[PDB]
Amino acid sequence: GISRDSAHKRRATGGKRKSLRKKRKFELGRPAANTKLGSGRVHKVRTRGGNTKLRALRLETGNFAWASEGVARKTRIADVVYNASNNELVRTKTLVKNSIVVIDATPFRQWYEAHYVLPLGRKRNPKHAQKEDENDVLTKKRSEKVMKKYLERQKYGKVEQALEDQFTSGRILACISSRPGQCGRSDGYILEGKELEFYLKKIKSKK
Amino acid sequence: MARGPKKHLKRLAAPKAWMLDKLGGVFAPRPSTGPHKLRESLPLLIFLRNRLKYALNGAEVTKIVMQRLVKVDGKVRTDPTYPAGYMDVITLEKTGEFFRLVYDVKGRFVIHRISAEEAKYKLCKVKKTQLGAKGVPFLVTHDGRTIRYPDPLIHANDSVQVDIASGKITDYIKFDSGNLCMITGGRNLGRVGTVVNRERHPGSFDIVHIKDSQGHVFATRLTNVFIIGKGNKPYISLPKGKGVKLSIAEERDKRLAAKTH
Amino acid sequence: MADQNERAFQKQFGVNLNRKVKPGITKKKLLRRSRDVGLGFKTPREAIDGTYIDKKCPWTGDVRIRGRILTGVVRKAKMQRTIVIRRDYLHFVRKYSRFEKRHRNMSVHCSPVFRDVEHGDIVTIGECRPLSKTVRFNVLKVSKGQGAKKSFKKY
RNA sequence: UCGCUACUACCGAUUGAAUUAUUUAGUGAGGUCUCCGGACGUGAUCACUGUGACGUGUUACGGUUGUUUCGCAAAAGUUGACCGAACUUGAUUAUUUAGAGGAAGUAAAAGUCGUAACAAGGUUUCCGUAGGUGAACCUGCGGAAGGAUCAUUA
RNA sequence: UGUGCUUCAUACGUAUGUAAGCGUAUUACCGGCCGGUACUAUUACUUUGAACAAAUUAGAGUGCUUAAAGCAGGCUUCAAAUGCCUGAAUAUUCUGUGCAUGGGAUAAUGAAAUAAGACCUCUGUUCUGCUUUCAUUGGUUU
RNA sequence: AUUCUGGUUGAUCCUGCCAGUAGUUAUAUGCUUGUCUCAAAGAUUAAGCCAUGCAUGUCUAAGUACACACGAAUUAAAAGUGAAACCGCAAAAGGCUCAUUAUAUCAGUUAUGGUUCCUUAGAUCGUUACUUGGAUAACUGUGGUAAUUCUAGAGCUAAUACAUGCAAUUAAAACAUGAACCUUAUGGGACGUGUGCUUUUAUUAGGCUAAAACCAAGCGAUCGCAAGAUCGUUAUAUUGGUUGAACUCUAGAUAACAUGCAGAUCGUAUGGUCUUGUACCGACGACAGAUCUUUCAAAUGUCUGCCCUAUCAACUUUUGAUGGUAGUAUCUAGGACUACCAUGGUUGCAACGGGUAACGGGGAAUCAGGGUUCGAUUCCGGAGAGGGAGCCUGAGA
RNA sequence: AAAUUAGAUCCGUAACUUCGGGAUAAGGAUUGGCUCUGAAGAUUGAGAUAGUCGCGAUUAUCAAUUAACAAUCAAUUCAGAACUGGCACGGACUUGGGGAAUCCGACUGUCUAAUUAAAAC
Repeated sequence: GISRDSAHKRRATGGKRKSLRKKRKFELGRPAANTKLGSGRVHKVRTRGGNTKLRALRLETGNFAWASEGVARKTRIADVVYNASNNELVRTKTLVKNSIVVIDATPFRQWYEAHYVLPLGRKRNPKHAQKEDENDVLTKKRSEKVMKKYLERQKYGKVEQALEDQFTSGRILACISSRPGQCGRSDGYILEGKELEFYLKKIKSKK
Repeated sequence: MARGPKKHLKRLAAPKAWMLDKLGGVFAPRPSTGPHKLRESLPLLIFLRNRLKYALNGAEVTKIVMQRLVKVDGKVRTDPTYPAGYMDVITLEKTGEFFRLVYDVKGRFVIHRISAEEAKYKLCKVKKTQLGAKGVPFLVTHDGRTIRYPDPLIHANDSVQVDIASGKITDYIKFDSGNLCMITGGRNLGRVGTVVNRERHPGSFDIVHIKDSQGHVFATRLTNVFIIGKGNKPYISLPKGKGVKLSIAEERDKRLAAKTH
Repeated sequence: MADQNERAFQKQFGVNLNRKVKPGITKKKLLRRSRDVGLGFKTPREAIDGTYIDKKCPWTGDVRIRGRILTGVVRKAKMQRTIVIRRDYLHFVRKYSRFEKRHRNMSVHCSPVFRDVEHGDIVTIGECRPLSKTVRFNVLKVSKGQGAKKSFKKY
C-alpha cells in the first residue's frame, strides 16, 4: 500500500539507502479524506489495534464555540473562505483543520440576548420600529427572584466593533479545529480579537 | 506486536537466578504474564518439582494445582506457570507449609518457611500515586495491586504492609535516612540494610548508599531498593542470616572447610 | 523574530486572547506562561515577554527535554531556527594504544530565545522527540553568553 | 638479433557477442480507496378484502392480494485516484567471451650471426636525453664513480 | 601552594607511614567530638562503583569407578525416619561508549588592560513581582 | 611447551626468501579398525528444482446439543457418553534457511512525557412489557460438470452467534432554569425542568513568601441624637504531578457535541421461607462488559562502535535533498506525504560510488605478550519462503 | 522520385576533438477549449494635534511609514490547478529523417552565361 516510513528516502549526506525490510504493515498510510461540504457522509476505517476512526468525507455541520464566552453552539457550515495549506482546498471547499470558515451567526445571537439581553449588534431600525414586546419578556425582574443577575453584567456586553459588524450580516468568520478525516467532525472556534484581524486582512487587502 | 508476542522461551535463556540446569530440556517455564515481570518471577513448575520435590515430572504439577490445593496470596491460582515473584506468600494450609519468596544474598532466591501468623500479611512497596481510580485517589504497588483511597502522606519510594485477606493498608514504612532496606535486581542482590544517603540525580536514575551490619558500605540504584522497616526493625521474618555480605573464601571456610561430618 | 509572516496564524496553543468571560476577576495581562525545564537551566527573560511562538521550543512549545544532554561547538547557523554543531572526541585503538580523532555533526533546533548564536560558541543540547527528519535535539544553554573576547575591544 | 617448437597475457576491424543488476520513458494485470449503481429481500404504508363489533359513520382478525406512498440495507457492474507486478524500448553500470592481423614475454641450453659486459674486457663503465644502426650496440650533450686517480704541481 | 616547623596518634635516644597545629577566612546555621545543613572553572586520564542474557571461557565444589563432562549430591548411617545438612560459587566477558564517586600529578582551554575588572563603596539613583492583610468586597498606595 | 633447522659459496659473514615444523569443531580424501561413553551432520556448488507421507488443532458438572449412535420412562430437567455442526480461541509461537543487507542490520547505552496493545492478574460498574425478536448449519430430501476437490434448491432448529430492549435510570441529595418565596447584604424557596459514561471542540483554575496606610455597603463590632461615619476577625489566588518541568498527562468543573456502547448468559447446591404459590439469597465462570493501573511485548528515536577499495574527490537538491510553516496520513513523532517559503545538508577525521566468495553480535581457531584468521551452524536479534507486488480477517501478518 | 521528421516548452545526449566542438547528436515527454490562481510594474505616498474670524474660507509639522501602507493606473509574459471532446490539439499554414564508416578537399569563398559546380581554382 501507501507506506509511511523511510525504507526509501535517501539519508542526510545525500546517499541512497538501499533495501530495508520488504514492506511492513505497521508503517502504512491511507488515502486522504478531502471532506467536501456535501451533507452527511461518514465512512469508518478499522485502524491499528482493534480500533476505528471516522473518515468523514462530506460533512456539513459543526459544533462551533465562541471562545470568549464558554459557549459551544452547533451550527451548519456555509462557506470555506481561506486556507493556509493550499488554494486547491479552498476552491474545492474541502474541510480539514484550520480552514477559515463561515457558519451561521444565529444560534449564538439567540444565546447572547438570552443571558446578555442587551440588544447589540442592532440591525436596520426600519425593522426595529416595533417589538413584540421584547424588553419586558426579557427580564421582568419579579421583585425579586433569580433575575437581577442580568444587570451586574453590562461589563461583559461590549463585544468588539469588528465582531458586531459581522453579526449584523448573519454570517461570521470561524476556524476549524478538528481533524475531519480522523475525528469524524468539523468543529472549531471562532475568530474574535486578532486571529480575526489577521485573517480578515488576508482577504480584503489581497483582493 | 511484530508477529508477536513470543509465547516461548528457551532454556539457557531463562535466568540462572532460578538455578535451572543446562541439560534437562530444550525449554523453560515461561510465566504467564501475571503481576511480576518475567525475569523477576518463579513459575510454579520451579517451586513444586525442582525445589520442594513434591513432583518429579512436569505432568505431576498440573495434577497438583488444578485440585485447588495451591494458594498464592490467599487466592487459589490454578495457573500452572503463575509468576509469583518477590514476597508472594504461597500459603499452603494443606499440608501446612506457609512459605514466602524472599531473595537470597547470592543473587538468587531462597526457600523460607515463615510463621503462619505473619504469613497472612505481606510487605510491598509503592510505585506511583495518581488520581482517577475511585473516587479520586489510588496507588500502584510493586506487583501492581492497585489499592484505592490511601493515606495522603504515603508518597512514592515507600512500602506498606498488605493483609492477605483484605487489600487494605495497615502500616507504612517511608524512605528516610534511618530505615533498613533490601536490594533486589543488581549485583548487590539479597543484601539487607541499612540506608545511609541517596544521591538525587535530576533526570534520572538516583542511586543510594547502603551500609550493612558488618560496616560494608555499598551502593545501588533506587529502582532496586525495597524497604523493610526502620533501624534494627525487621518488620517481616527474614531468611538465613540476613545476607551478611559473606566473603568469597569465608563461605569456603564457614561450612565447606569447617565441616563436621 | 518576524511578526506573523506566515500564511497561517502562528499562535501559541492553549493560550487565549480573551477578557470578557473569566471566573473571578483575575487579569494581570501577561498571558503566556513559560515552561521551565528546571534541569539547572534558568529560563531567559525573553521567554516571558516573548513575541515568538516556536512550537518546537522546549520552554514555549510542546516539546520537553528527556534523555541525553550533550555539548557541542557551533559550526554553521544558517537554517531557519536550526543550527548544526561540531562534537569532537577521540576513539582509542588498542593494537596501537594511541587515540584516533573523530567527530559527528548533529542537526540541532535552535530556539529563538537564544539571540545571536554564532560559531564557534559552545552549546549544551538536550534530546527531544523527532522534530524534523534529522533533528532530535534542542539547544538548552549556549555556553558563550557574553562576549569574552569578541565583545571585547580596548578603548 | 634471427630461426624452429610451445605456453601465458596484451592490442585489434568487427561500433562484435552473452550476461548481470539499476533505472528514464512507455504501455499495463490486479488490488485498496472512492463516485455512482441498485439483481434480490425485506420493512412498511396506501388501499383493503373474508367475517364480526359499535353508530350502514368507524374497526377486529385473513388475502405470501390490489397497488401507490417511505424507507432500510445490499450483490454485479461502474467513475476517479493510489499502490503497483509485468513486458517493450533507451541509457547506465558491473563481469565474462569470439577475432584476421599485429606485437611483447617465458620456457629450451643442444641452431645461425657477431662478441655487448666483467681484467686498462681490449673504445673504462654507468646515468638522463635525443638521433642513428642486422643484432648485441654506436654517437653527440650533460652528469656520476658504483674507476683504472683518495696524491705528491711554494 | 611547594612544603617547613610544631606535634601527636605509630615500625623499633630513633622511624609518622593515619592526622593535628603557622603562611591573614580550604563553605554559613542548629543538633550530642558527632548529624541535618549552604555552597561545587572544565575536559582527557585514573581509583572504586553502578548498570546490564545464558551457554561458552576462566573455573569453585563434587569419587558420574576415572576421564571430557555433569550440577549434582552427601549424611545419621546397613536404620526407623518433613530425618537432617549444604549445594547449584566468583570472574574474564558485554573489550570501549554512557553514568556515579575519589583524585587534581600530567596535558589543553578559561580569566583583569587606557578596564561592560572584582569585592566593595551595600547608595536606594533604578528595579523587576505577588502572596498575606484592606469582614466579605471595591477604590485611594506604601 | 616465550625455541627453530636444510637450501645462494671453492670456503666466509650477511640480507633474503624457499622448504621443513606443529595446532585447527577444519573440510574432503587414502588405507586399515577389538571395544565403549558422549555426536557434528545438503552451510559452501544450485535461497536450484521436488514423487510420496506427515508436520494445527482444541471441551469442561459449567456457550449450543432432538444422533438409538448408544444410555433410562412417561419428569420439560433429559442433569450419561456425547459423534457431528455452530460459536469461542489458536493457527502471527515454534521449526528451517542465510539469498538480500555496508550506520543499514547488530551490539551496548538511553528514550517513548511520540505511541500502541489480545492476554494476564488487580481495582472499578443508577439520573415504557422485563424478561425477549428472526434465521442458519448440523439433520432430512432431490441435484448438477472431465473431475474427487467444489457447491446449488427445498423442509427442519439452536445460542454467551446476530438484533432489540432496564418502572426504581430513583429522586431527594447535587444543581442551573423558571417558580407559590421577598431584604440596606460574608442575605432565602416549595416545585416544574435538566445533570450516564465515551468521543470531539472550547473555556477557566493549574502545584505558589508577608502587612497596613486608606474606603463604599456599616452587617460582625463600635461611636454620633441620627442621616451614618471611621475601622476590622478567620473558613475566600481551597486537584494528583515528574518529587528535572504550562507532562495538551491521569483528576475536576463549565458550554456543547454526535453516536455508538450500555449483563434478555451458563453449571453445582438450595434452604432461609410455603400459602410448595415467580413474597423471600449462597458460593462459582463466563461469548463477555467498560474505564484506570499493571504485565508479555512491539515499533520508532538517542549516544557511541563495522570489512575491502581514491585505477572512487566532491555528493544531495527537476521527480525531497537540508530546514521553516500549515496541513494531511498513521497507533504516534517526522519530508512520511502535500502546499507555500528558505537554500541548505554531507566532505581528506574518507562523504559519495564500487566490491564483498558480508546476515550482525555472543563466540570459535591459534600464540609468552601484542595479535591474526573464521563465525552457514543449536543462543539473542534481523531477514525471507520459486521471483516481485497486493491484501483480507485478526489485539497481533 | 516520393514518403518519413519538422513550431515551441521540458528532460536527456555517444564516439572522436585543433577543447571552440560534435549537437537541434541520439532518445523521450508536453501542447486545444473553458473557468479560475499565482508571480513579475508605475504614479501621486499618507500627515495624525488650537481655533482667530465667523465646523467654513485666509488656516500647521521633525519623522515614523513597513513588512502585503492604501487606493488609482499600466502593459503584457511566464508557471500552476480543476473541468472538459472521436485524442482529433504546432489540428491550416509555416516547417530537420537519423545513425556507423571509407575517399577527396581543411574551412567560408570561386568557376566552364547556353550539357561538367567537382575531388578543379
